[PDB]
Amino acid sequence: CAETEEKYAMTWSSDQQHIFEMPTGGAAVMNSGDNLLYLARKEQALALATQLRTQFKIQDYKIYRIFPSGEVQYLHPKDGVLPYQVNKGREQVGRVKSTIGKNVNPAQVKFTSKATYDR
Amino acid sequence: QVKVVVDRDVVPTSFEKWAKPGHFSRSLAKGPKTTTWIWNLHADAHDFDSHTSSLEEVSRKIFSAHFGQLAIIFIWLSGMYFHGARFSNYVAWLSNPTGIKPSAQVVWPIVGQQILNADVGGGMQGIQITSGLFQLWRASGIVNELQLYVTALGGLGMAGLMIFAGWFHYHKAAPKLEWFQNVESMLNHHLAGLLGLGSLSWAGHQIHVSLPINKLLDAGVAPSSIPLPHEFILNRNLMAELYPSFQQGLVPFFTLNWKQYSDILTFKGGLSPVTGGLWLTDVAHHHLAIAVLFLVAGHMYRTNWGIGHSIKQILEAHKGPLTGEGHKGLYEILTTSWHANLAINLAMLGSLSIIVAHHMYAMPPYPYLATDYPTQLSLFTHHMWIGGFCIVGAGAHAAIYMVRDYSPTVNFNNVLDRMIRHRDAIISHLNWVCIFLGMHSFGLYIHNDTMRALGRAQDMFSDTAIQLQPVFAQWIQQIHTLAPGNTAVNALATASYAFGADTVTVGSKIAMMPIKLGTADFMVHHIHAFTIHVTTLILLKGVLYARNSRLIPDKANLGFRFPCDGPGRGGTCQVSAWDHVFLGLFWMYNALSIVIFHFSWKMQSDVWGTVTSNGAISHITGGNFAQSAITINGWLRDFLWAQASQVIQSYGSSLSAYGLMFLGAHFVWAFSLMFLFSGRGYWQELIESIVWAHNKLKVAPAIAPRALSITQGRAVGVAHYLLGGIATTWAFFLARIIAVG
Amino acid sequence: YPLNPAVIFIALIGWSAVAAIPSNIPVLGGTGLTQAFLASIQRLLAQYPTGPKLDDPFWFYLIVYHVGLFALLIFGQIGYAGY
Amino acid sequence: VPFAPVPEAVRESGLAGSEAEFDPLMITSYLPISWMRESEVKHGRIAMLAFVGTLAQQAYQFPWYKGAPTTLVGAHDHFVTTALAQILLFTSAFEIVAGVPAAIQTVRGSGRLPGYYGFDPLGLWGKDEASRKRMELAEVKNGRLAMIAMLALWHQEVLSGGMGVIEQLV
Amino acid sequence: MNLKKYLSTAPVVATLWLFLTAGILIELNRFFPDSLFY
Amino acid sequence: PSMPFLKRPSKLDGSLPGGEGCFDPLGFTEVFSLEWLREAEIKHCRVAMLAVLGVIAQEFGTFDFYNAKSKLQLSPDLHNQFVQNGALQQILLFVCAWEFIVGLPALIESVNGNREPGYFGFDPLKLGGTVGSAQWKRMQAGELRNGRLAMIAFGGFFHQQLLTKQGIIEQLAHF
Amino acid sequence: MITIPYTIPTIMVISNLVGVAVGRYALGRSDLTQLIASMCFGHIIGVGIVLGLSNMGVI
Ligand code: CLA
Ligand code: CLA
Ligand code: CLA
Ligand SMILES: CC1=C(C/C=C(\C)CCC[C@H](C)CCC[C@H](C)CCCC(C)C)C(=O)c2ccccc2C1=O
Ligand SMILES: CCCCCCCCCCCCO[C@@H]1O[C@H](CO)[C@@H](O)[C@H](O)[C@H]1O
Repeated sequence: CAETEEKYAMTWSSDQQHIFEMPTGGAAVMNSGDNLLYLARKEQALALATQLRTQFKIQDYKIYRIFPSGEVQYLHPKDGVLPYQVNKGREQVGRVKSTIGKNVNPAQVKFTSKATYDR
Repeated sequence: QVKVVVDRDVVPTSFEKWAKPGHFSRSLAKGPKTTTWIWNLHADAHDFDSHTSSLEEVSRKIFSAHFGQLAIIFIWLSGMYFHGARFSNYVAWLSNPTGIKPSAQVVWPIVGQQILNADVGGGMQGIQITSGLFQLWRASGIVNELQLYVTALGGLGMAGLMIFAGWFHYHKAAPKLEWFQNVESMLNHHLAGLLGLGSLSWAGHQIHVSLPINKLLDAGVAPSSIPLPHEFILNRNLMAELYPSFQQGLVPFFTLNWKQYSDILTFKGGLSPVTGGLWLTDVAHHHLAIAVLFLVAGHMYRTNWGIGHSIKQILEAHKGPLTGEGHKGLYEILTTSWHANLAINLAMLGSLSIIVAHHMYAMPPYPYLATDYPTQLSLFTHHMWIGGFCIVGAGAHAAIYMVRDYSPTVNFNNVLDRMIRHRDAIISHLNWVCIFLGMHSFGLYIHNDTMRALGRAQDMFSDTAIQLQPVFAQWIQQIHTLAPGNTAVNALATASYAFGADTVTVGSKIAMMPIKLGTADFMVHHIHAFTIHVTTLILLKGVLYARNSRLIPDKANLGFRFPCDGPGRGGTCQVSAWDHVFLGLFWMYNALSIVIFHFSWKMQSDVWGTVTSNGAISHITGGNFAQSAITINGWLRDFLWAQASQVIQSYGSSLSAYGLMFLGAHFVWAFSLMFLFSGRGYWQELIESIVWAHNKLKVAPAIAPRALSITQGRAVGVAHYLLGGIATTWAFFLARIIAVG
Repeated sequence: YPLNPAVIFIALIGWSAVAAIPSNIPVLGGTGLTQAFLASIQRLLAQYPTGPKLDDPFWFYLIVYHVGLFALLIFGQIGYAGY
Repeated sequence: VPFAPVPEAVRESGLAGSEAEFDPLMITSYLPISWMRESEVKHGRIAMLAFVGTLAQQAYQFPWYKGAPTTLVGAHDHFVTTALAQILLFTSAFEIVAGVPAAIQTVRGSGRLPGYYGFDPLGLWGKDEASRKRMELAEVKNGRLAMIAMLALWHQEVLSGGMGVIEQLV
Repeated sequence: MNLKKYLSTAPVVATLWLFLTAGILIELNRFFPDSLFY
Repeated sequence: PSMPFLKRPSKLDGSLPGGEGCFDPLGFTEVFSLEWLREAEIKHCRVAMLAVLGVIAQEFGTFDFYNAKSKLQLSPDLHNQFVQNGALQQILLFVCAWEFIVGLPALIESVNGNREPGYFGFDPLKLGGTVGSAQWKRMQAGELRNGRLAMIAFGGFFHQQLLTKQGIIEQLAHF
Repeated sequence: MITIPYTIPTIMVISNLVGVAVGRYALGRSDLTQLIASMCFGHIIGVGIVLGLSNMGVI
């Protein structure tokens, strides 16, 4: 619950009082000026971001991740621009040099705490 | 307002687009690079809200398609009237119905299978009917073969009018959507015009055909001295002998001296003691009551004349406090989304078919219907099974509404989505009721199973042991005994002889016996409430979690027939609103399999059988229900081991085709499990390991041979689990009751 | 939300008095719907363990009186909807 | 206030013939007057030819198969089984291919006087004047007058003893 | 004109061939029934 | 109207050989495209002319050795005499050779619109078989009229059964 | 059905006039459909009163 799990409070603004759909379900009131929105998990929140962004303009939006210690986080975006768009600040992590075709065989990884792809 | 705007020359009628399979879907007109295009061609053959979002073009497509369905139904009934005409022993069956078993289909003589032609009497053989057509023809008054031929040819005539009507209403005169959203007129003509004039005109057929004919056949007249229904209307004199109120004409009707029509119409109830059917005076009077009552019912919808309701001003007026907005939006939901209409009409259609089954076993409405027990069984069972499947169609098309055609702007704070605000509190209490009824409907059977197996039969739930006499059903059945003197004042007998007086026998065959309900019948009703609540759990979980669950919060972005999301969330197989319908079909098989296993074994123990000298009694199993339904070894032994014995020894005889459709249906049932358990991640490179063996011999198929998809690879497991599972009980049941009754 | 928990007994006036004087004789009660009940509860009220399923006017006029009495008190709370 | 009725105004004057526009109940306001005018004329026809059908019901030379069923209901009791079902059939045959495209053509919205322009070896009817509409108006007045005469000749036997019409004055 | 293309598709020619060889089996098992030799 | 009738002025037709006019009071040419129907009209009127000349020629006394007539309908004396004879089979089957083989593709030619759907060629007559405009059309209307009169006339030659039970010549021998 | 003294058509025209008295209220326009609808309703009520009056007691 909220005293031990990371509540996700999504903060965003709009221009007109439209009506969207909650991920909990049903229609929501959608305060026109500015509205925050507590949720339960991140896929609900970015699924709501797809729910509103693919319909119309809801930019200047991001969930402040209420971790139960008390403070917030900020992820989508971080540099202010949309993630599949390309910004010159992001450092790529999570690559190897080639395809799966040069990944190591797991008998070369057996009895070691490695991966089947780090080489 | 009400006006009919019809497009003319909508679609040209060449065979050009038949040469383009998948012309209809721009997602599927690419052509098959894989074999999944073959099955997606058929899975998108009737996704009419997936061809184009334009509801005009959709609505033309469906409304023309209905005429194709009615064309197949008129080909079907014209088939039944012709197989009644040329092939049946119906003319000989009309002489002595209790001796001659009904047969229409006369099997062609190829190797062996000419032995399926059962010598059922009438001088002519063939495989025995269980559909009960001869009872509806004796009720409808069809005398000789001529009306069966002519009514068959009229069946083909109406089939031609429905093919030509559907072609005419898609191609060269097809309407606009403003015709279709004119729904107060649609109810206004279906309540009044369809059902009103249907029941009224059918009262015309029964009064001017069936009442003289089934008075003469009730008097035992051979089918040669019976005059045609023709000859009862040239003169009233042949009917004033039979019913002396026809002599007064319509004059006591227009003076409202309806006491005079006690000859034609009455309120007696019960059964005819001679034919074993309902009194057609009561049935014709009944269709008059539906006549005047539905013609009253049709005129409550304002169309052009400013007199009547609109559905909008009705649904707005119920602005209840605990719902907030009231029913605002449902007239815009049900006139813009077809799938929601299909959910309601399949729910009420299916539950009507179940109601049909329960009203046909206990008030057998056709003459000599309760005499031949297979037609009494299989018209309970068949209408119970389609009456099942249509409720799963409600649970599917409600979800197809919720995934595709849901829009929160029209649907904001009303009665609908305020459920979805607390769908955790809906499905959680269905979860509790399912566990509570499972314990208290099947834990009682494990209890009696153990206590009978542990020897201590003093601790069972029998009448001798700790009893569970159904209090409420016996009390209201006792009210139904006390109806026709006290409350049904102008009645004579009860609503049925499943309720009240001593049994009705026709030809030493028990037509209907008062059913006794003690401490085993109780627990099977809790089976039924249990497995009904589980299908309600899966088919409300399939709708309230259709659009946006809390597991997967974008299902409308994924669709209706999507298989899954992935191994994430620890695995999200089988999570779509379609997959709950996949589950509710298995629970449909469970729930109706124990409905008919309650029916066909309580009424082989408590109702059916023969009667002997001095009115003495004899059931088929011989009262072997309440001492044996309480357990499962009594159920499986004393029902599925013992009643199988006439299906299993059926070789060398005319019942051996059920001995083939029994084992082959065990095969199809067992063959579904291959599709249910495995998945295409096996079969795809099993198949591709065979594609190596075609690439070696240059027999590579140009359409690439994929395996099935996931949703097809489980939909086919349903459609074999049900075909094999249903045809097992089909062959078991008809081979059981044909072998005795 | 239930702002008006005013009166219940107006249904007991409203359902007994409309069902006492119409006898409509040849049914179970030769008297009215309620007179056949109040006479058939005072025979059983003084801690009588009887009243089986064949006790007609106790069970039948139990349910048929409660089903109109429930309906008229519910419609009495509908009698605080026009406010 | 169209010169027949009580002081109540009537909207309809749109090219029907018989310009009196007697509309107390305003069935014009819910049905097209080409349809209703074809019921005016078409019932008027049966009023005419059935009126003299009664005036020739007891008259000179017959088709000569009768002499017993000379009454009215007794004609309808004796002839339906054999001799009159084709009086029904040979006007159903004219009706489903003549009256069906006529009435459905006028309620569909075509431009035609509902008199269904037909055989005419007499009648002036070449000079487009008020004599043609005069024969329309006199035709429908003779139709409704013959029609009121058909409840006359119906109620000149029921509450009169089922006797002849011309001999009722004795 | 394009009906013969529809009568050249997979399921229709599947029925016009399995219907035909089906008739080969049935018409060859009415004329010579109970054929376990040869 | 262009019809010589009540009113439906040239719904689709009028140039076809109905010389007294275009009849069509019921909506068939409205939605059937009329070429199919023209082949049905002409083929029914040909086979009806053969039907009525068949009834007359059978009533004028010709049998090699068969059953005497007393009627030429009502199957187990006449029609189901020859079926159980195994006799009317082939005279149907050659019609199958006419219709399925050389009449069904011709009807296909009477769909694409290059047929003028009479016209199986067939003029074995010198001095009067004008293929052109005047005698061909005024004779095609004559085939059409005598064929239609053969259709109703064969209706009357069938349904004189109830108060007749006899032949047509013996219907003329009684009133 | 008897004449002017009290009979079954005597208790019908009162139902017809209270029916059209409803028709002055239930969207009480003075058109055709006030009579065709409302005389039909009072006709239904009159038929409910005639024979329901016939069964329980004197007609
Ligand atoms: C009183 C008139 C009337 C009648 C009898 C019907 C009857 C029917 N309608 Mg229907 N309908 C009507 C008015 C009427 N409709 C109107 C006014 C609308 C528009 C608001 C619709 C809109 C509508 C839709 C959208 C659909 C139907 C469907 C159906 C069929 C349900 C299947 C069934 O019960 O099979 C029983 C079958 C019969 C009892 C046979 C009935 C045939 C008789 C001759 C009556 C038909 C007369 C025909 C409607 C007149 C057309 C006029 C034209 C010829 C000039 C049934 C035939 C459904 C269907 O299956 O489509 C066809 C469907 O999807 N109707
Ligand atoms: C015979 C096999 C079997 C059994 C027993 C069940 C049982 C159940 N299914 Mg089910 N199911 C089955 C096959 C079976 N299923 C199959 C084949 C499918 C394929 C489609 C499904 C699909 C399905 C769905 C889709 C759902 C269920 C649900 C449920 C539960 C319903 C609630 C209930 O009845 O609780 C009562 C429990 C019983 C009657 C089981 C016996 C318990 C006995 C009486 C008492 C305990 C025994 C003993 C004392 C234990 C202590 C000793 C031990 C610890 C040593 C129930 C546990 C639903 C669910 O999640 O729950 C609501 C649900 O949504 N099932
Ligand atoms: C779920 C169905 C079910 C039921 C109802 C019973 C019932 C019974 N079994 Mg049993 N049994 C079952 C399943 C069931 N069994 C199964 C599935 C098995 C096999 C695993 C067995 C195996 C078994 C054996 C081997 C024996 C029994 C015996 C018994 C009897 C005594 C047990 C006892 O003391 O109860 C204990 C009851 C409780 C502790 C009460 C708890 C439940 C209460 C009533 C809930 C109330 C909540 C309340 C309504 C809340 C609302 C009010 C509140 C808000 C104020 C009793 C009749 C014994 C016997 O001799 O029979 C006579 C015995 O020897 N059973
Ligand atoms: C067996 C199996 C398959 C393989 C099924 C194969 C692909 C289909 C076999 C039947 C098809 C119809 C064969 C195609 C043959 C054509 C009909 C042509 C034959 C010629 C005539 C019969 C017309 C799956 O694709 C699958 C997918 C998901 C879960 C389980 C399973 C699964 O168990
Ligand atoms: C005070 C005089 C009252 C006259 C009563 C006459 C009653 C019947 C009214 C219609 C007359 C014809 O009667 C019909 O006869 C036919 C068959 O001839 C049948 O429909 C019925 O008997 C009557 O409707």
